Amino acid sequence: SYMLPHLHNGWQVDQAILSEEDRVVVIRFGHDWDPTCMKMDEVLYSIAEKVKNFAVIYLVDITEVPDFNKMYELYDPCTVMFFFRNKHIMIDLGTGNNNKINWAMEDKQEMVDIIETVYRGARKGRGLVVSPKDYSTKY
Amino acid sequence: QRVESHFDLELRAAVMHDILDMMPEGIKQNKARTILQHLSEAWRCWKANIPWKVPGLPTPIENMILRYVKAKADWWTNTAHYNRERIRRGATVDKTVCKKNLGRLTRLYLKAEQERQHNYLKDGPYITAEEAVAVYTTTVHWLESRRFSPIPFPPLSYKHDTKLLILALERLKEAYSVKSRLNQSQREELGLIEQAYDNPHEALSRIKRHLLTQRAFKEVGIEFMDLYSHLVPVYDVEPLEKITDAYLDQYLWYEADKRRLFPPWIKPADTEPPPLLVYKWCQGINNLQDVWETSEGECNVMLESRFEKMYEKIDLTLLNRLLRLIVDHNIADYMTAKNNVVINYKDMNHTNSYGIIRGLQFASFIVQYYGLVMDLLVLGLHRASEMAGPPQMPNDFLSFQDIATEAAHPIRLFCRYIDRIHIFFRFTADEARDLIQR
Amino acid sequence: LWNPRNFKAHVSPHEMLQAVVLCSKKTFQITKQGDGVDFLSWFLNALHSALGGTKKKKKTIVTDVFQGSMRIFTKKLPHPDLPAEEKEQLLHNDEYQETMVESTFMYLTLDLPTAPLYKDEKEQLIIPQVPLFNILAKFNGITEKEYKTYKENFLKRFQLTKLPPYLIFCIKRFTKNNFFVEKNPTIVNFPITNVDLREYLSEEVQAVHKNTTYDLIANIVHDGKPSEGSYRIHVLHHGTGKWYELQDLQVTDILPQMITLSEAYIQIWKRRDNDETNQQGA
Amino acid sequence: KPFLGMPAPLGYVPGLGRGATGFLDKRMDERRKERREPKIQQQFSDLKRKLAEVTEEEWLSIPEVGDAR
Amino acid sequence: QWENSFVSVYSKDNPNLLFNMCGFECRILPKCRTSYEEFTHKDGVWNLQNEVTKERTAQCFLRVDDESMQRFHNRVRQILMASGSTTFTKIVNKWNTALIGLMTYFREAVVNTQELLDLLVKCENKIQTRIKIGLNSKMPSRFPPVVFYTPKELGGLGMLSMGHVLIPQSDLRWSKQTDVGITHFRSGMSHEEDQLIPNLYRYIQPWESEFIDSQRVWAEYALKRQEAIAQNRRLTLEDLEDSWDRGIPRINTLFQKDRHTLAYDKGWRVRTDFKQYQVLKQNPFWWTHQRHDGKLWNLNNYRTDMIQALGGVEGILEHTLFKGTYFPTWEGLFWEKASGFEESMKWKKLTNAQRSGLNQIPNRRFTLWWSPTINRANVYVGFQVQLDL
Repeated sequence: SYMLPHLHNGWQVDQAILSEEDRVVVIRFGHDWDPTCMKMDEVLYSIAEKVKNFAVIYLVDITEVPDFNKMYELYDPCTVMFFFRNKHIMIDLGTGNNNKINWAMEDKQEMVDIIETVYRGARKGRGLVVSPKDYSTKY
Repeated sequence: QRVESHFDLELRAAVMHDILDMMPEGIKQNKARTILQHLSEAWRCWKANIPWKVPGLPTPIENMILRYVKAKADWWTNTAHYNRERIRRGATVDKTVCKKNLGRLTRLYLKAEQERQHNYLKDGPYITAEEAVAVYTTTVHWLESRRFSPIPFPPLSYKHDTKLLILALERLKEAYSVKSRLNQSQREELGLIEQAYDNPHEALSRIKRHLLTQRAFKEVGIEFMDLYSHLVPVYDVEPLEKITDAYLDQYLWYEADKRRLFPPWIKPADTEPPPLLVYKWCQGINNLQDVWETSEGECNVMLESRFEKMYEKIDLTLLNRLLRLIVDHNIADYMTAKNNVVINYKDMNHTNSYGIIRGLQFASFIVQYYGLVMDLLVLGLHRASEMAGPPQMPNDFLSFQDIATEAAHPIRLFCRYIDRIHIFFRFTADEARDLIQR
Repeated sequence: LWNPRNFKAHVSPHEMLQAVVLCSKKTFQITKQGDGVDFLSWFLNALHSALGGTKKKKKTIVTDVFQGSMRIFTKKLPHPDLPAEEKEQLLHNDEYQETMVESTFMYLTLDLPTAPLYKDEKEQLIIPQVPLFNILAKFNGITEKEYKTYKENFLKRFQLTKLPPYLIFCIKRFTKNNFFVEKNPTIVNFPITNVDLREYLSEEVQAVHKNTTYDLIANIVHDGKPSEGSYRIHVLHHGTGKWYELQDLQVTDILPQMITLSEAYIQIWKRRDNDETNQQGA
Repeated sequence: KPFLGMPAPLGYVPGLGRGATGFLDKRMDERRKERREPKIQQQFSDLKRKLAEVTEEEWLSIPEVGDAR
Repeated sequence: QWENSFVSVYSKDNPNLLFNMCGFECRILPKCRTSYEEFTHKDGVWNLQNEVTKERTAQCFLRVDDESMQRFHNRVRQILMASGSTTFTKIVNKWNTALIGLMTYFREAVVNTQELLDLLVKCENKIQTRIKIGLNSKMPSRFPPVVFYTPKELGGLGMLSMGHVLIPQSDLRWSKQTDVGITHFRSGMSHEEDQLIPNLYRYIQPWESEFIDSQRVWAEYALKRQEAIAQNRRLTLEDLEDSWDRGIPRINTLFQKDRHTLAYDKGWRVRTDFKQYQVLKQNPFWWTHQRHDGKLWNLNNYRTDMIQALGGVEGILEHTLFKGTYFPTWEGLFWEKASGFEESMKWKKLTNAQRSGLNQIPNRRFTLWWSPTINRANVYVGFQVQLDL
């Protein structure tokens, strides 16, 4: 967890989305105490190095910055939200909400595919992508 | 799925908050961050059951580290026990988790085995002198009575051996008969096999040399097949060793066939199929005459059972002597020597002092032979010889020389299928009473 | 069990044992552990309640033959005859005369240092066996003489201040509070070999602060059967001078210097030099 | 991570700048009153106290980066 | 240890003795001890004839062992758990091998084991869902059996089945056009026993029957052999044709291309049994080897019948997208292997990212042929959306 940095103001969130031109900006929105927001914080931290060349990761806490709760509508322990060139990206995991991510993904590998898929599709301006594995059943 | 992972994550964090407070003031802040690599390093060290120790490190630190590594190990191990039970039942889980859990259990099994082998040698002597002599003596009387003439060590000059070579090679190839994609070891193996076809005399010449010389080989790889109820050891071995052994196995059984040695009691299936063989056994029971009559308190007993952990108990030192009774000592010594080597699984290594791998091409032959020795121990000379018949004119699977010859003894029938023993006896009321009283 | 004219070699205590569970005047009702230690304790306590003072059960018992000299003197033989007394002695510095706690005890629980347990292995010579002996006379005074690493509080020393005509030791081989148990296998080297006239297994433990001099005479072993446990029992025989395992109706003689190569569990240690009071007191 | 360092906003709302798209009291208190009228740390913590002893020279001379695989 | 040293006794008091060799649970029964009265039991009953008196003296009741049932069950559990991303053919093919491994291994015994019948039904039912779930949407109302059972030659999946399945008579309807007009066909109005999917067990021959055939056939062969020796000649095969596929060793094994090497393959029945350690993959036909015994089952009649049930190309055509291609002859088309079309994928050396992404292509093609069956106003009860342009 101490690998991955944290964002302590909503102004750290916004500049961080802007200044990274060439890579995804992946953010976990959720709060330290949570059962499920700790688990994801692991599965990302392990992956963050492998992917440094196309994706950048950060951590944010709903309690630290609540400014973003209404606009993106944040419910539940945590939401993974992908950004490329200020454009909110979007993917269908078969789960019935195409915005963000909720459920906890299981393998390191299946997580890297999703990041890679989003980036590759995203690079072409495509706003939707399809997660190869569709965990509607899972979540 | 995330529980054990999460536990270790927070544990490390707690020590990190604690460590700066706890001590290591002299150590730099940058150095402290690496500390986590040693925690990882300690874990890495912990993994594979290898002692791990570094240079400049805190005492009031080493013990702390041990305490958290043990905590993670408990989490890890308990999870493994839980998931295996779910898998056995068929309970819905995870096909990833299915793979991860298997991985963790294979390391835990291997750790257990490595300690068991160590402890056997350290214990210093499972066999005992009285037992060893009993085993030896039994074998001697069997060989005496059976009248089989030892099987000579295979010659360069065997008409049969050249022909068998073909049979051995087919068996080895079968494993790659349908593979679209091969790895490097697979490619090497096939290359070797093609070379063997191209120049059989070199292949054969080298093989003979290996039997005569090489006493210490190279440990293979071990993996487990998950049958969701029991795990089965699968072995990966060097191709040169495998070809030589495959050939040898073909020879020996041909020699056994030609040279007899293995009685009709065993159930190899060379002549008869198992499902069908079971049926025949039922048919044989029906065929038994005077077998269903209970007018005077006659009783029949069917006993079924298994060897259990035969592999652990194989006597490398005993085995060699028993093989000398059968083959030229150079072959016996070769076979024995090939045995215990090194077993690897990632980080882990151990030396199989009393270990036999099922996955060898000629393992089957060894298992049948070793089982035969145990059959002599269990069966006894008086009835076992009656079942087998004389060495001049042996009986088939379920038959006797005469009705009198059957009647003479409680173990009228005897069947052995590798390690499975089947013995048929019918008791009179008086015989039954005797056994019960004793 | 002492009968010189037994019709068969061996005996069946199964009815005794079942009567000890079924016959409520013993609630022998222990389960989920049910060891040599627990049963020894349950037996000792029972005998002392059930032969007892004036009611023949504390005069014939023998309140000399041990003496957990602290408290209760019960059936005379097994409050003497199995108790010892450890006077623990809490201290502080300054002038704060911290306090002393005599305790009567029929069996002395040894620890056993810090065996990893939740750690896989090839164990022993490739994790820890040889130096087994974190253990010797381990404490060397228990908490009391040299290594008073007495974590609980300010200062300690744990003296064995009564020293009984036998002395049972029980090796802590493990913490049933957690799972099934990775035990504490760290081998417990006291096959003492020392008498001169030696190769005697001279056992002879002498108090390395005081003198009292005691000879090993029993030795429960744990064995690790893939089905329960097992518990075999090794007894001295002074007159042939031959140690004797028994192991489910089987009997076997054992080289007394090689006793320690089993997992020790319970030892009885007779006091000689009290047989210098009774070497002299014949 | 240069921005991570800096620490100062304009007195600025986060949503707007990027270009964002969304896809008596005393009496009450009195009334209320009239009505009123971890494991891991424990496991370790104990070790952490154990550490306190270690010297600052030893804290320094600690081997730094050992790989065993 | 006595649990696993279990002992059973057949005596006057007990109903029967018993043993358990390989995956079979066996019971041998004697009339003299006594019994009762019944009739032919098919798989349940085998007849032990006394060699000397030629009398049917006892019966052996074959039955499939519990452990082997668990292995089958777990195999099904596993194929699913593993196959998160594999194509449907890989799933089905694996299932086909697993089933004939057990079905071809036990054969007769299966019919007397009700537990297997329950298990088999449950596991097919579980199997259908995985493919259904792989499809778009989480709800299918019907999915008529034609799509699953139709042989892969006609673009189906070629699933073997033992479960009772209703081919609703509503789905047999088929319409063809001729320059004269448009003609329809429905056999639904014929009211008789309804149409059901073909069963492997019916095609299979009971063990008792096969044992009898092997005794007869091989004895006949031996006598013919003696005559051939006496007459100084070799058998021309036409002399044996009448028994060609008959016998437990399968007399046609006498004419295999590699006999001259297989002659030296001794101990093969253990080895095949012992093979399992050497290979990670575990196989369902452990008891036999085709070469060792030859072929023990005939695939074609069942396949042809499925086609008969399918109604042939015309029947296949309604379900299929074949008429849409305006190909003149059904026979002319040779279909295209996924692997064959796949070719480069075997050796494209790319980031798996292109693995399932290309393996779905065969599945995509399958959808087009059966889309009208797959997509209909009636079928799936879905909101109907017109496509863009």
